[PDB]
Amino acid sequence: FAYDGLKRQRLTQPMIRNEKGLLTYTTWEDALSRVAGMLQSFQGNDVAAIAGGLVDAEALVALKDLLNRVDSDSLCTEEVFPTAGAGTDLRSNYLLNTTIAGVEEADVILLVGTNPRFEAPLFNARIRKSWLHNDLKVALIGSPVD
Amino acid sequence: DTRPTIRPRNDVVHKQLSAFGQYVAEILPKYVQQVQVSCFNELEIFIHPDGVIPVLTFLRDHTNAQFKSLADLTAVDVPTRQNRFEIVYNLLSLRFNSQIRVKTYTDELTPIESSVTVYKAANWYEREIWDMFGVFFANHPDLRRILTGYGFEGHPFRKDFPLSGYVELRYDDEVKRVVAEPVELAQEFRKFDLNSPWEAFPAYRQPPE
Amino acid sequence: TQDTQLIAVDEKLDITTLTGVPEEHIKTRKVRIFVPARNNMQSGVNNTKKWKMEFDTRERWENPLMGWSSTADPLSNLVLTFSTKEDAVAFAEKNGWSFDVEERKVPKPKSKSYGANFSWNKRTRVSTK
Amino acid sequence: GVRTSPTGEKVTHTGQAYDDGDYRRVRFSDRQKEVNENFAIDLIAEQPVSEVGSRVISCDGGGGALGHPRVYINLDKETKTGTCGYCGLQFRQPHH
Amino acid sequence: KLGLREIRIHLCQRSPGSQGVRDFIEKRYVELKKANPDLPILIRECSDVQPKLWARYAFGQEKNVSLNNFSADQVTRTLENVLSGKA
Amino acid sequence: LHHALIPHGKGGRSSVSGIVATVFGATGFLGRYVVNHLGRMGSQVIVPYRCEPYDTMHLRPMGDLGQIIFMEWNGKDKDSIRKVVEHSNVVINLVGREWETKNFDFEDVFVKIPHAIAQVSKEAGVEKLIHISHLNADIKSPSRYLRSKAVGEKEVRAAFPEATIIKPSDIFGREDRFLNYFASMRWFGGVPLISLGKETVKQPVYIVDVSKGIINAIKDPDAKGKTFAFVGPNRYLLFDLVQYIFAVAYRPFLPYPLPHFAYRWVGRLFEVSPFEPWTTRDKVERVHMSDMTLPHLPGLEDLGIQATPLELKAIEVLRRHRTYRWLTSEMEDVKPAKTVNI
Amino acid sequence: GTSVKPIFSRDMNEAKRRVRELYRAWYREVPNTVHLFQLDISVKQGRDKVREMFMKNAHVTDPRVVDLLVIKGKMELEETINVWKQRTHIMRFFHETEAPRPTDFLSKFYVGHDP
Amino acid sequence: ILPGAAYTEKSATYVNTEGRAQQTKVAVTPPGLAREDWKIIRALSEIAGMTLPYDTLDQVRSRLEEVSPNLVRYDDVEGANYFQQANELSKLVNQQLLADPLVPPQLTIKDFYMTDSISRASQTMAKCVKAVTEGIQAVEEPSIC
Ligand SMILES: NC(=O)C1=CN([C@@H]2O[C@H](COP(=O)(O)OP(=O)(O)OC[C@H]3O[C@@H](n4cnc5c(N)ncnc54)[C@H](OP(=O)(O)O)[C@@H]3O)[C@@H](O)[C@H]2O)C=CC1
Ligand SMILES: [Zn+2]
Repeated sequence: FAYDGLKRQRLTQPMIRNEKGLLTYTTWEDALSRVAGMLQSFQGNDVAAIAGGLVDAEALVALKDLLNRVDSDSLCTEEVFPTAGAGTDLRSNYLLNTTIAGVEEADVILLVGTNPRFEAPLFNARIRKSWLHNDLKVALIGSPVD
Repeated sequence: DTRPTIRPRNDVVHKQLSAFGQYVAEILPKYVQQVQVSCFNELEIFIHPDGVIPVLTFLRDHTNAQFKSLADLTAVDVPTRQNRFEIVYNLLSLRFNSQIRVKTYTDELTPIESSVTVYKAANWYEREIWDMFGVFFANHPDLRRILTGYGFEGHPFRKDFPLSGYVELRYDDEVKRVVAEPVELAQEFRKFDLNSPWEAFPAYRQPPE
Repeated sequence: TQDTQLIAVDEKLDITTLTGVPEEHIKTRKVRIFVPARNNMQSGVNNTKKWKMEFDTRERWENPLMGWSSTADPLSNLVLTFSTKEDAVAFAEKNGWSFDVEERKVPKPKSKSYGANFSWNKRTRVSTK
Repeated sequence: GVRTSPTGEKVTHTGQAYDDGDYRRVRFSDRQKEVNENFAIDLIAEQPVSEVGSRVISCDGGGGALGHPRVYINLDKETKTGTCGYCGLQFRQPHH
Repeated sequence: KLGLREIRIHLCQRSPGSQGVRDFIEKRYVELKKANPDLPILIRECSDVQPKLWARYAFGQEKNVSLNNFSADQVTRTLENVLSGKA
Repeated sequence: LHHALIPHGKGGRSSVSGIVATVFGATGFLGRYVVNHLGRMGSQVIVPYRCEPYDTMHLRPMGDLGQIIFMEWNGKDKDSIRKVVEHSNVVINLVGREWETKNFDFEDVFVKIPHAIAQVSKEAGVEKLIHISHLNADIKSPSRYLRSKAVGEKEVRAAFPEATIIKPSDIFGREDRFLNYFASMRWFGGVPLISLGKETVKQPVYIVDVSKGIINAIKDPDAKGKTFAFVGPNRYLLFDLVQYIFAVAYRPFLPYPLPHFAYRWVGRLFEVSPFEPWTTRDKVERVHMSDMTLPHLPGLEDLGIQATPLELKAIEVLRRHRTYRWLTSEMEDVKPAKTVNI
Repeated sequence: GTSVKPIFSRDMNEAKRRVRELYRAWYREVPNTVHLFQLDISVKQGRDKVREMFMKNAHVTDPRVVDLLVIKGKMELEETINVWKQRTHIMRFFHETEAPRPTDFLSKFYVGHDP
Repeated sequence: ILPGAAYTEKSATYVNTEGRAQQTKVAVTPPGLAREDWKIIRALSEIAGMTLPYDTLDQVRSRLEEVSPNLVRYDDVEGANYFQQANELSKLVNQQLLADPLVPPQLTIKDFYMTDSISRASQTMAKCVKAVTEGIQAVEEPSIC
């Protein structure tokens, strides 16, 4: 029940700031020219991009290449993951390695500081499914939740 | 009657048609691939595409067949098959008041010998199969578009062809002419997905593969 | 087989010039070979036994007069059916259409047992009927 | 009831009225915006709620074959009146 | 300045052609990261991938280097010139 | 842009373009052609008219159903213009008349009516107004047509500062009263050029070029306030132009020098007619003015449209005038009239 | 399997021969269309269009395909000869009323959401 | 405020938490003048001069393969390895745990609904948070029809 979210408060036409700083509708050409000029003038580490949460993968690589060509390696993300040590270098450091389907095989699960019921409802459903038949034992390290 | 709604079934006609199917199969084993009689007493002979001229001629000239009227000649396009085009001949014998079906197969770029020599009625029919589907019939007196407009690009009855086509017509005053433009419908054809997800007929249940 | 000086035409079959499809609608489109998923509203699988080929959805605007779903994509409501994946991809390559075939998902065979509803040691024992 | 939008366009029962800054209103000048004054939303409101003396009641819309398919409404909740889903007529138990 | 912006090692999991690369990433990697604890050395692996090395330089420049059938010492050597060839 | 003016579709008939426009005087020459282009891209046209609705029938089949809307309007009635331009992005002014009717002089249809159109369009809130004048527009030209056009241009510029002003030189087309005029001059004996027509230089522009220029100027975001001049690619000597016109028509050519005052008398005699005045004093004058070259003014090529030479699109105009004898001769049979270099 | 029936020609060279003679017929014809059909395009302006139509499907290499378009072009020539096509039918080859379409990515992005 | 395209209005690659990279297909076109995100970035790069190489969706997918070959193996879990190396690199910082308890940001149904932009802009999730927050009196309606 979130498809209605894609019917309200949408951005349809490009907006630019006018002489009062008020957002006004403009053609794609004007806004793209403004952004292109600002990218051309300011270069180096003064250029940055904070990728969102619902973005795709194609746009991420496009933005990464665009900001790399202006020598900007300040591509950040809203979420914070510990970059100390291996960080993103090793994939298994930031992956649910044994897959969602593997939950139905494990015998002991230790969830640390998580509420999978809301953070990942299908993952919690899989944990419950394994809990029913396989008699898997759960242990929580975070705050008590339902 | 015990079956006031079920259509009556005739078995004598079934036996006669099966006997004639075996007769035709024995007469021309070179081309007759498979013969079958439907439940509603219609006999179909599936032949190799090379047997178009011979088999028809036999069915037209044999004393025991005497099929001297090409009722209908058509094609059915099944994209999932290798040779998608499936040419169908419907013949009627006025002496034995019986209808027969001779069905052959052919892909997009394989020619079929024109049956105009045997059935002179086929001359127009063949053109239609050429125009609607694209099956080229060699040794034809004149192959041309028969239904589509002049300069049409494509074969409309092919499954891989939109029912609205690609080009619509209009009158342009700038050129004072009936010009052709890319198709653009005011209301798109609403494609209805009406198909029950529950198996209808247990008899025609394809075995799993 | 066919004794008419039967010629080797090894190079792959292509009727892109024999279909009448315009320039635009033959490479910028992307067909999709897939087995349709069962409608989760229902519980019948008779619609998940034939492969289907379809074309990417394009612009669908509103008619200014009445508000219809006007479109300019002829290959929008055209969906082909195929008995097997290989035949569907053969059709896609034959007509020169870019594809991306998805494998056929199959429901994994479960293990049902009425007795488990009334188990004595396990947690599958139901609390209601 | 049909009422007038600030531009001057009458709103239909579906709440449809072209915006002031909408060019489509050009179609209505020298013509009229065809609307139906008899609003079904209002017309069904003043129909009296029948005091049915049974737990459930069958409604066919009146006229048998002339009406809608016959449906049975359960009049058990005292806080609401059972309303037929086809014609909108209400029913109520006699004070339970 | 081409200050060795990023390294991307794309090795296959199972094929023997990437075997040497595996040995490298098995042993000669922890000390590599200890040497320069700023380099985004990427070890994004995939099935059926010829072992390759991408060296993204500054201003968006890349030079792919094949690592097919290389040894652990071979991969080590073919990488040391890359991170030592920049000032 | 409004929620319904966002461009949609692929430029076909049933595509939302966002060029909701009013074309005053659409029932005639370019007024038709412009609408066609406006109809082709899918723009809602609010074509006003004063003539019989039957004469607007050819206006009907160039727009998708619901796009083209016809309204009654009167030149001397501000309320009518306000009704027609109330909901429109652009207002194109194509009102004109080669003669002076009893109830409408040149000033009325080139100053008064454009003044009302521009003032009402500015009051309503339209964003573009494309006004059309003549290239040879001068406040001191003997013909009242060009003088009235000049004062009308000044007034329109004053009322609508950002109004695009387009000054076509001479439109030739299937119904042009410029090539058909010379072709029809065969009935009255020979063709009576003033001073043999060896001093007038004319630069004719194709009708399709002008209409496409109007459309591009509407689409161009920089045409506001500018004053374009739409001219053909070549400059023809008037005698050579008539030579080409009669060669493509294959009618006999009988040039005849004629004193200016006698031709003025002929123009008055033709003006007497209570119907379509075949020739007027203004008409015989204008065919004798040269096309004033204005290099400073921006041209069609700036809008992105290449002028089509008269030779390629002369067979369309004059194929009707040919008798049965040369009715099928090709376009390359007659060699292009020599042109004085620009 | 790899070897299948031929349509008319038994090699690419014979298919090119048929293409050559079809182009012969079209090139000889063109001015007759210009005059008879009362066309307004120049003679060369039709001959180059014949050339462009031939060059469009110049990438095909399956012989049977080449014979197929040889027959189709022969049919179009047949229609053009005995005034079976009309002025509008012939003029469709020169897409006149169609607005020019853009080729660069930037204009397509500016104009709509299409490939 | 260059308007982008949504997940229902684009064919794009998303990777779940297990590493599997799936792709969403276009169902509706972007509203108004909005366009695809990658197309917007590529057009901006062209305008600014530093034009990106990829000009089609397949080209962008090829570039994605160039950066990471496991972003194109659709519906294929590419198992990662080398946990020992990551652990060895991890045992160098010696960062000290704090005393604040590990409290998840969402601990009730009320926090589940309105999380992202689409959910926040939606109205049914507003009715849901209303239903869960105050009580049962906010969900009365004529459901007889
Ligand atoms: N070579 C040329 O002809 C050139 C012309 N122009 C200008 O282009 C414009 C259009 O030219 P063209 O289309 O050839 O002209 P036409 O005479 O063919 O058409 C003129 C249009 O103006 C309308 N009109 C004229 N007077 C009035 C009036 N008093 N009230 C209402 N409507 C009126 C006419 O209505 P109706 O049809 O009912 O009479 C018609 O729609 C004119 O301004 C003209 O001066 C500019 C450069 C060159
Ligand atoms: Zn009822």
